[PDB]
Amino acid sequence: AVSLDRTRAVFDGSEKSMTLDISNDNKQLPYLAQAWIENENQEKIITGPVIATPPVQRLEPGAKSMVRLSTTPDISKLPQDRESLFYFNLREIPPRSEKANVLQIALQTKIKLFYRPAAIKTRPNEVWQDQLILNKVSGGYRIENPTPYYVTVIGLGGSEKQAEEGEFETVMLSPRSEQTVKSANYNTPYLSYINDYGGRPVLSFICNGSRCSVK
Amino acid sequence: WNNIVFYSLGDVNSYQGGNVVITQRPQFITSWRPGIATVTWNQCNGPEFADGFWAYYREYIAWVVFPKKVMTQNGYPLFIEVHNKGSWSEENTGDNDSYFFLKGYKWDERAFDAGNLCQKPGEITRLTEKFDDIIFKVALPADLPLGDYSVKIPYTSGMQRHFASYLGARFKIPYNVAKTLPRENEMLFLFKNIGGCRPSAQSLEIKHGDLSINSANNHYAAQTLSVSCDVPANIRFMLLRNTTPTYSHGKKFSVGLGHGWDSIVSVNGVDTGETTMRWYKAGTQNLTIGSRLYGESSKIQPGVLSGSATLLMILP
Repeated sequence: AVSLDRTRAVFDGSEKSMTLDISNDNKQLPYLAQAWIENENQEKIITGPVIATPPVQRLEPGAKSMVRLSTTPDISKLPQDRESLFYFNLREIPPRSEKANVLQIALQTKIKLFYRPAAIKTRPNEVWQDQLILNKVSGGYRIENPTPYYVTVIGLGGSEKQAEEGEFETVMLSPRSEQTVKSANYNTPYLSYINDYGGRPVLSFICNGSRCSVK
Repeated sequence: WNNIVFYSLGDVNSYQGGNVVITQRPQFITSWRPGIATVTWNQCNGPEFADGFWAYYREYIAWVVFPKKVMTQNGYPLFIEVHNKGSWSEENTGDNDSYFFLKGYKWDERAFDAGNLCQKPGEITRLTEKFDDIIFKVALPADLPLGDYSVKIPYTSGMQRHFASYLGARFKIPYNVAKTLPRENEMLFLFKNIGGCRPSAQSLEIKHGDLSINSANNHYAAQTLSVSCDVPANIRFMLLRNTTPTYSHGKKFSVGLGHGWDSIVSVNGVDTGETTMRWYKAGTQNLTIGSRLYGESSKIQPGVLSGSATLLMILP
């Protein structure tokens, strides 16, 4: 039962690689940690601008280890004024089971991977990236994002409680996109992000006609 | 005659590890820095002072006695790990309490420089030699409380000196005594634990006892996984197919168990093979993986069944 260190991983364009910890939290058996990279279409990329090494490794029961996300110079074919999307997976391979009729299940994490160029390299401080522009239309809001960064909005509501607790189908907004989402009109709205570091903040808004900026 | 002297730099500084999940391991960097290093221990068995008349051989070695473990003021105990040591030589696995990093600068340097060969405790010199930074990455238990931390970590750091009469001088401070030296240099470490969810750490086998030949047609069994959590969280679960099934079920998810037998695998009562567990408030939640068997006499075959699946968690 190996697992990752973080929910989501941000690749710095300045740097050549990065290490992600894994750990075999099962202490009775050894496991193999298959690790790989996928493109924005969630397909495998084997020579791809980013690669993960090693593709497989034995973790002895209880043993913690790493994986290395890294670059190939076909990264220069990527756009440098905005993040590009990948996903880093990890699949546990169990010891083939003792002989009986048995269905064997295998956990696999699949986090997001953000190639972020050096040109758009964020402040060490959690930078805002708060510029967002909820526009009212029939059926709800249409959320603008003219930042050069990927942004997953996890909730929308009337208050900080509703955004935190209330049901909502999560949406990831590509950099420089506008997208319609279904929601009741709110006099004062509240959108809940997921920041680089992983925690879920809440932005609060001020609606001046159709356009609603943050407070 | 052999003569040993040590100085402790007593460096002070802080490092922001920033916001991390409980499973994430934050980091800090223990820089060696020049400064005014005070003597705190020595072993002298030769001339007190040095003059121009007679030569003597040298050996200078660095030291950083960094503690293996620390406990937060909250009372929870942190664990430290060596991410990147550098050209430093760690030289003591056997002892549990502290790491022992050291570096030999000089060895058999035949010098005539007159001055003090045994500065007694309380005296000082201006050390002006650089070394690599030693990086540390910290381990946090799941029970760590959420919020801001400020763990003050004491350590010793300093340059051992060895003036000698004999050629091929080889004298080093013992590890036991190195531990007892004043931990004059320590650097505060600040980090923030946002917290995060972690699934159950166990074998996921689902067992059916009897082959039963044909009779075990629609046999059922299932098993459950805990998924603990500190904060609010969405975890999209998706059963994935490894072993390709023999028969076809329309929108139901299926897996080949071999010998013309499938398992329609489900998760929280879902034949579709995808669910979503959500956390508004903290605490664990169970995830129930059904295996329903299925075969048909046309291709029923005697033999031991086994298949597999991959319950994929798409953490957004």
